[PDB]
Formats: sequence, structure tokens, C-alpha cells
Amino acid sequence: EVQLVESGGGLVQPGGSLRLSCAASGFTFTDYTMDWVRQAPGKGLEWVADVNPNSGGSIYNQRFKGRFTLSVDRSKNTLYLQMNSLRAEDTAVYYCARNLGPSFYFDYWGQGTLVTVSSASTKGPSVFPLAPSSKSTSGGTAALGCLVKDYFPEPVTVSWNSGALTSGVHTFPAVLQSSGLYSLSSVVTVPSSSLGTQTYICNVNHKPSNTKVDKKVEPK
Amino acid sequence: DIQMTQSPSSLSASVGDRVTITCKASQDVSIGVAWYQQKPGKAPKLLIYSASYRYTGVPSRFSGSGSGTDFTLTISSLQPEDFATYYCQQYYIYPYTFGQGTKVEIKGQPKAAPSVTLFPPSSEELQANKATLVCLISDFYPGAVTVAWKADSSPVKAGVETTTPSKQSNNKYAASSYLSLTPEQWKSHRSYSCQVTHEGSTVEKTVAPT
Repeated sequence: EVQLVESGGGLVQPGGSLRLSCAASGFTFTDYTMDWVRQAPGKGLEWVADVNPNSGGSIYNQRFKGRFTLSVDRSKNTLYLQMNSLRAEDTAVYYCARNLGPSFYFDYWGQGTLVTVSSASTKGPSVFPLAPSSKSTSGGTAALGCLVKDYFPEPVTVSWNSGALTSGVHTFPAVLQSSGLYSLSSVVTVPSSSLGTQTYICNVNHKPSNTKVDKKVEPK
Repeated sequence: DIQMTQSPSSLSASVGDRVTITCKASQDVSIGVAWYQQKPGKAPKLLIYSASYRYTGVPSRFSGSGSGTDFTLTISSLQPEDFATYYCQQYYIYPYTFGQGTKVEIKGQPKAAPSVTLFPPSSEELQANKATLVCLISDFYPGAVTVAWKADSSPVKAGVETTTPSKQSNNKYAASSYLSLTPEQWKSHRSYSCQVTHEGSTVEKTVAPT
């Protein structure tokens, strides 16, 4: 399997700098050309730069020349994107990609990582338990959950019981409040409001603030 | 610069329809054109290269045709999972310009009324002198809802935040609404209500203090 795994995303202040990483595996690194491509929130795709892994020779789209630098580390099959003097319009999901020779279509892409360029500061979520209740639902099953309140920026990931609980879990997309912070919820469908010998812990990972919270959910 | 101009900008179409997306290049680009599919929050997936060649594992219902300035992507038999944004791209000439995308959205699937789940503020939240009501809305189609909140019987405007609806993995939709209160507001009413309207019908949930 070809895998491109990017990391290094998060929040950066305007004028600030940020370095992304793309770890390549499953193919011969030096055989291909490595690319960056970006997507502004709700906009099209924009090719950013490419680098031949053999020479370190890079070519950049004209809006990023002198501002962005690509480098590779051949010995650990990894590609970098060093971004400098960032501004608000640089806020985007950044993908690494792969192409072959002179034709720059992209067969393999990384998962994408969000770079947010903003005046605001990072904020880990306040996580609250949503106690199990039969009367909470319209459809006659019981539910419990976690309210993930007041964090910045996106993304947050949620799992339950460190990934052991997947059935009946629904994690809702975040709302952006007027305060400028995000809130989301994750709900678990359960038999009743009595939990017996079941444990329910929601694991909330907020990579941008280096914060994880694992919240225990119990009856009122 | 080199322009790639897709048409139409969006399409509503039904399961089993033939769909034709066009992409016009600003200059002759031969067959140096690719098509990609992208779903919300996921990387684009290569569909077509050299204008007409299916990428490995791409289903045969996707076809590309054309050369010069006029290119086309055809989906002969639209299946429920084909709904996404489609990008054309000319890939020979710097800076390898993408079209702006064509959003193919679903229409004519079975209508479904929303399930509504409402939680009161947690005892932990209240002790931090905050209060949030949480109204979770799922399993509805089409993807539109409006939400109103009531304190007792009175409409409450301030402190409501509601998401835009979004597609679940089952092609129905989800949305959330949040009401921010002070603990005194929460405690001073007999109950609060989340009321979710979808296609002229309402599902309401009420909750009470303690």
C-alpha cells in the first residue's frame, strides 16, 4: 500500500512560520516527484510546489516563491514544506501528493492537514459528560454523550473507550460560535440510564493545543 | 494564466441518472487532462488521466472524453456514493491548473424525519458557572432543518448556535444546535425546548432543571 502521512498542522500567527511533514511509504521514494497541493476552506485545489527527491531541486507556484521551501530527507523517505511569513489567505488544508515524470496528475494523496493562520490563540476544549437519559431521545432508546466545548482551531477527534466502542456512536460536526470558538458533541446509544458494569469514556484529542481529555460518563 | 472552466457549477441528480460534466480549457491542452473525485473532508481521488483513461479500480460508469479545449466527464449510472465534488485538471503545463469543481448532490431519495436528542447542562458545567443545552439532530432527508428554542413557552433568540446540516455516512443528514444559558436562567424556568422543523413538521424535546 502506498501511504502518504502528513503531520505538522495547526495554528500560526500572521507573519509566523510553520513546517509540514509528509512521510512516504510503500513505494520507492526517489522514483517519483513529490508535491504539495492546497485547498482553502470551501475553495478549489491549488498546486503549490514540487520537488525531485534525488536532487532536492524544487519548483514553486508563483504566489509562494521565496516564501515556501521544500526539502526532503531521503534516508527517512520524508518530504517537508517550510512556510514563512504566513497570512490569513494561507489558511487551508495542505496535502502532499505524488506524480510521475512530466505529467502532474496525482494518483496518491496524503490525508490533508489544516493550517490555520490567525490572530487568535489555541484553546483546548472543556469536555463535559452528557448523562444517560431515556427521555433525551425522540425515538425510544436511551443516550449518553460528551459535549466538547469551546476549543480553537479545528480539528478534534473523538473515540470511546480508546477505540474499543464503535457501535452506536455518533459524533456530530462542530458548530462555530459567535465567540470564535468551536463546540461539538458525540453521542452513544445505550439500553437505559442505568449503566451497570459498562464503562463509557470519551477520548477527545485536540492535536492543535497538544491536549487530550478522557471524560468519564455516568448517571446523574 | 491557463483557465479550466467547469460547467455546470452544481448539479442535483437522481440515482440511476446519466450525468455529464464539462471542462473547457483556455488553450489547446491535447489530452493532458485528469478528473478527480472529492468527498467532504477527504483527499481527492484520481478518476481519469489522459482525458479518457480510467485509473486502476475506478468503476466503468465513469468515463472521460475529448481533446483540445473541450473535455467531458460522464457518469452513466449514478449510484448513491457518487455524490461529491468533481475536479478537472490540465496537468502538463505549469501550474497544473484545476477547474473550480462541479458539486454533484443527491436528489429524490426517501424523505425521512429527524431524530432529536436533547441534553440539559451537566452538573459539572453548572459548577463552572456555565450552562449549555445540546440538541442533536440526525437521520433526516432532505438536508434542511430549522431549530427554535423555547424557555417555558417563550421563544429564546440569544445564545443559539446551530450547525449547517451535513451528510452522514448513510446519505442522510445531521445537525446540532446549542443554547448557552447562565445557571440562573436555566434554574429560573420550568423547562426548555428544542423544536426541530423539517419539511413543515416539528419534533420537539423538553428538559427540566435537576
